[PDB]
Amino acid sequence: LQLQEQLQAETELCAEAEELRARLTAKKQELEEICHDLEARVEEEEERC
Amino acid sequence: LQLQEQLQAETELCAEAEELRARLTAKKQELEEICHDLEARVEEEEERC
Repeated sequence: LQLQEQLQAETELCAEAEELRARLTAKKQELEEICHDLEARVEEEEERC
Repeated sequence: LQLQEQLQAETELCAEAEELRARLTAKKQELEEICHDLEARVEEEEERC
């Protein structure tokens, strides 16, 4: 019962970490999309310049 | 005994997820630093305009 109770809290960490890790991928991709989108602005700004 | 081996695996499995999730912050920071640094480049480019 103690191992099951501790495993429940530990299992929730994996489910939470996995669900949170996937969320960080979107956040990283969102920030990565900003630099990628900003890269076009530099080229667009340089092209406009 | 199976729970002990499984509990240790969960702590190690969740550790990789937590480490991988925490590693995303460093990886996201790398891309986040690009967009942040690109802001100065986009701003310096717009400033040149």
